[PDB]
Amino acid sequence: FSENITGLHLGKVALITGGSAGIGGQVARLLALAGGKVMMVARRESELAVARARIVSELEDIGFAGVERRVQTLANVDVSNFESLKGAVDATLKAFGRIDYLINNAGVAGAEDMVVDMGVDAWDYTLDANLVSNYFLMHHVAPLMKAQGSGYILNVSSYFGGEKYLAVAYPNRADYAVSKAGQRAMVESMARYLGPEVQFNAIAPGPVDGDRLSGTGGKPGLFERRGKLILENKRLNAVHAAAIKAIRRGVRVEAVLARLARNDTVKMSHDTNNPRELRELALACAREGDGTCTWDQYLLTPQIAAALVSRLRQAGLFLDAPEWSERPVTEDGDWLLRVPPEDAPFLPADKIAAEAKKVGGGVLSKLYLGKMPTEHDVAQATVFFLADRAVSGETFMPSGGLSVERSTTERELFGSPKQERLDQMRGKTVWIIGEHLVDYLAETARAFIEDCHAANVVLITRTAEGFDAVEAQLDEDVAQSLTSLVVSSDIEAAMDEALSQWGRPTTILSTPFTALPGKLFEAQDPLTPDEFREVVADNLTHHFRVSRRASLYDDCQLVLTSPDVAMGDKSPAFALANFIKTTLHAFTATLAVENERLVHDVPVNQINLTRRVQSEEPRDLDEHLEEVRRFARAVLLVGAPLPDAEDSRYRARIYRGMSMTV
Amino acid sequence: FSENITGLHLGKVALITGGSAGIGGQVARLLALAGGKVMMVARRESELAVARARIVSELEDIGFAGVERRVQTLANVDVSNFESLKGAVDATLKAFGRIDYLINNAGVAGAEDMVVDMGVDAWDYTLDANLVSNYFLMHHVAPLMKAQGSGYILNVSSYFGGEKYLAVAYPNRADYAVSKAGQRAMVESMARYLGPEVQFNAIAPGPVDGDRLSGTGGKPGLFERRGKLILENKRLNAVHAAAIKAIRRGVRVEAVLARLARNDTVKMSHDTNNPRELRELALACAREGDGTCTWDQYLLTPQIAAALVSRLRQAGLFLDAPEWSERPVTEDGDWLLRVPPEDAPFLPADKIAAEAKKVGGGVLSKLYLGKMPTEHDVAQATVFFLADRAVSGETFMPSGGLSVERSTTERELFGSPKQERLDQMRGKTVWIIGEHLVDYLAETARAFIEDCHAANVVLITRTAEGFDAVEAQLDEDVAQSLTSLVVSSDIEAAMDEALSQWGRPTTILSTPFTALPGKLFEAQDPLTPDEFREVVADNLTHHFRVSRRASLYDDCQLVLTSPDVAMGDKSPAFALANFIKTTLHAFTATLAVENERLVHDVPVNQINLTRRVQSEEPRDLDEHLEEVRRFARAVLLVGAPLPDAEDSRYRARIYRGMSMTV
Repeated sequence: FSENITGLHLGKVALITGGSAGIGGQVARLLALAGGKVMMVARRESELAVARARIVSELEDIGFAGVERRVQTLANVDVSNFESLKGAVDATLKAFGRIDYLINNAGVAGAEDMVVDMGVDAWDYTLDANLVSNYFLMHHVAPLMKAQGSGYILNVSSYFGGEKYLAVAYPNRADYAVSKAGQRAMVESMARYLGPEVQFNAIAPGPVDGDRLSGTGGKPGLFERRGKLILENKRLNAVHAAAIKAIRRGVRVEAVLARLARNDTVKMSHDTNNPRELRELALACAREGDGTCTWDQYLLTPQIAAALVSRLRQAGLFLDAPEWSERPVTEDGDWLLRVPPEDAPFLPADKIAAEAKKVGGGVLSKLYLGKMPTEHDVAQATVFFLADRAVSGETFMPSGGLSVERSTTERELFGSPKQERLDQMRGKTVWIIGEHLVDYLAETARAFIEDCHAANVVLITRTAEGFDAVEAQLDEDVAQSLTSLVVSSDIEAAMDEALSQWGRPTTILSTPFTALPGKLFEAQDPLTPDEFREVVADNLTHHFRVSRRASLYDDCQLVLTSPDVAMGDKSPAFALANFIKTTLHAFTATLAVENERLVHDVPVNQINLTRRVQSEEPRDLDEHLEEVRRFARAVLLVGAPLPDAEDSRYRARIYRGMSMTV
Repeated sequence: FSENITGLHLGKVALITGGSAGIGGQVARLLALAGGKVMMVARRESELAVARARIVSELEDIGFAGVERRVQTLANVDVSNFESLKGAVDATLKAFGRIDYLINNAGVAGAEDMVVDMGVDAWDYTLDANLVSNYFLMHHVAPLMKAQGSGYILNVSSYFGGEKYLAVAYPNRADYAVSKAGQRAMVESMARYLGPEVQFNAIAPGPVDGDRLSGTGGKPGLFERRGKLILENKRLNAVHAAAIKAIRRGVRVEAVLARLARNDTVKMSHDTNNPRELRELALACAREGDGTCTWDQYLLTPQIAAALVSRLRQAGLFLDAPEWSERPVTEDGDWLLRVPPEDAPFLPADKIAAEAKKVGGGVLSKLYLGKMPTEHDVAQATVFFLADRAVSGETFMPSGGLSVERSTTERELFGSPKQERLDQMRGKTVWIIGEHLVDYLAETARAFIEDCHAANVVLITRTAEGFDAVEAQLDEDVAQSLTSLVVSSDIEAAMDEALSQWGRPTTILSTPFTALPGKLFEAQDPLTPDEFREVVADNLTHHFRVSRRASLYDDCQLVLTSPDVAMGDKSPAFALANFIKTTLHAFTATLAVENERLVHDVPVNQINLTRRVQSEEPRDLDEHLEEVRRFARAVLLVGAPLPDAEDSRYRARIYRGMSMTV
């Protein structure tokens, strides 16, 4: 095979990110074997040098001439840094005088935390490395490709990013799932604008057989890694659930934490002045041991203990707690009166191996072709797809026929719920977060106050002016139930301040503060990579930042809103809104599954303000007012306290993680 | 080096149907150049010999040895002759000892008629040639491939068969669209059962640049072909619309036909004897001429006049017409008093050219890559895709980035219409067609009689026993409003009989008479091609046969039902149900568009009795009863008179061509 494809890519120049190892290294190798000139770029100098040297050795043996000039490298390329990526484009052009193929392969695993535990810096890094980087390179290379009359851009996405019209939950990996869904969503929404010259496609492999998956050197394989995190998250969730259940029954949070601080299951199981929830928790923990590990004798490690107090803090459960209300966040790891010894594992390796075999079997059982593709299999597929000249705007699936069955699909709304369900809102508080979507914010505030008899709508805005514009659209009597909170630092601070001032919300509606830009690849005024990074911040990170607090609130429903497009607009804003709708659905689907595992059980649903077909967008005032009314009906449908999940397995499922277009 | 890509297919054996010309011929050529062995099969020896000789010549040139034995042919192989397809499998095994790739390429354009004008024989010819032929070959080759441990089946579908979760209307081509959608739906629902050994994928090109599209000899190009059919259908629809509107005002059908038979635009324009609808039609036709063509002087050719009277007959409009009732169907083309002269064209060559430019321009404007792909471009893409080993269950799109925007996605139902809209059913007649789905037919009859106050539900069944079973589930008071009609010849005659006896229906619900088989590729007891053909007859043709009459009924709503799967079943019935759901959605989408062009304006919607995810199927009695009640609410949602397009453009679109799963 490897010596008999010299004709497939002869003279084509490729820039490949993450080109030192895995799929990227194999794609670099096979493009070179196929006659291509390759600039391989990566962070690690040594891996990259060894990889390129093996490729050049093979090119000699199949009798290419001039083999050193055919495969070039650039190390210390950090895809989270714009200046570093620009160096990769400059190096490709200096070496080869053009770029034919851009292969957006570099990727990080990301935070590997539940949304409620995930830092904003970790989230931002994942989105910067995995998604914004791809747009940065597209911005710089697409004009070069258009000017020469041809090019190909390929995004290396993941099965876990979902597929067109079908989102997929990836619990513990929301940052990763969003970044991968985004790489595909770019292909779906932007390929129109890269044509006619540039083909723009994705690949979406699932798990891939090689050193990284198997584990090499000292390193756990990926299923063993996932399994160990599953158990850590299970212990955190269990300790947290017991603490919350005790606090709901009216045990003081300081009493719960003083009792957890003793960190001794034996003593907690039977000591009668531990609340029932902590006794039940300690008994259950005491049955999970193997005779070597310590998690059967200690409830918590410092790391799980720190994550626990962060969850209690962010739910506002320390507001009235004298000590905990002012303790420095820096000390969240230091409050246990005893810690597991460092000479023994916390977790049992048998339970880790069983979690890993369940992950592994769960994938293997879903493959039509019965075995996971290798890195070489996926790279081979990639190099074959790169030779086609008729495909654009598609995602290829070199996964082994990976088939995860789910019904998390974009729905157009036409329907409603009972007046008895809406009447449960009477006297309650709701939060609406927004700025520019004044008609939608106003009609929703009106529906909650006038139709559902909510006592208080807290309108959280970027500016006083944004508040005034919505208030001006309400009747004076309805406006007396609207409260203003203007963001002064960040949205999480504003949500903490709303919770502190006016209490626990029943419904949180999250809308973007800013309208989408009306540009993308236009030579006169293109969307710059900094402006695209802002689009991601305003339309994806914003909802993550609201979600990570809202998911900690008992009896609250969370509603996320994707962007609108101004009536009569004919710009790429419509493409950008569909890009966000797809990418946010990965978030909504994943968070709906994580939240069902948390004691707070917060439902999350998405409402879309842009339709899939631009000609079906509202085209006159009657249609605009119809959509504004439909939007508020959709918010009530997923925002009002939900009917019984025990009622119906089918209906239970429809109200978690839906994406509904109005 | 330049053109060596043997590593791709060296030694791989392909059987290609329609392998002498177009894409098929270019796939044969490019597989051979990539080191593959090919059996090219087609009807004409002369064409096969030219194609084979050209390939063998190019192989000699680029330096292959033993080239004669690498490219073989078999003539008289026609996808409408299944015995000849089996011979092509035998020939491939005799020549090469094995088969690696089956390329299901051959196909026909089909009837090129609106559903209301299409014969059952023409429909069956298309589905047998384009879809059942592919299953026939899969049935024979899959066991060979499974036994050798590897293989690839590739169905050559069409963009106009749709894509996963998104149906596309293809008006005047419903037979073709269904066949192409079926090729894809087999890939989506059956790849699981061809794995792990066999990869099963499709390609879905749109229009392809070559001799067939351009046209050769004096043979019109495809766009010119389509343009002339558009004019002939426009004339038939306009004459039909005027006749129906005159009949709705109370002009006797006899009188309308006697005026049309004069077939003189200038006379019909001005004469006061003629109803206003015929005057307006005559005036409009008179303004359409070019000074050469005759369609401005004559309303009708014999062919269009035959199609017109067939539409009136099938609507029951001759029931009280003494002459026309009894006229033999043989004489439908003989009733005009004057016919256009043979020496001059009926249609204007210039308006055909304009419709052809409009069709062509429409396609071109939707191509991301700006240029229609050539046969060579599509064949090259196919040969690259066939080298991949990690993809199964997917449709590749080597179309030039063809993107037809539509919102025809499968939707899971949750919502309701106002009681006021259900109340318009009071006193009306509903037809329910079915046999095996007793619980669903019973709840639906009860919902129409008890909840909507329908006067009469005509239950059209295969047997008296099937009627008795539904009647047994109803309260005696409800059953008083249920009428039996047992099919004695065909469903179209049962519909004519029900219309004649009990009058025009407001709602027609079409359910299949037979349950799906519980088998597919199992070595012990596979689904035979003949049994697969009966699945197609029972679950696709059955609905076509109902639809071709229902679509001619004023103020009637049509509802098509896709198959259920018995609770607790674990067979391939579930795969067959999802295959039908996808394939019937192509019919539902296309018929919804055609029917809006007809004067009768009959809405059509689809309801699915099987979910996409097998774990989400009803598991117990409570879930079964919940689904039965939800099915009847879905039938009412799309079966009761819809609210005006004028009331809401968005709502009007939802309620036409939908696929709703309960």
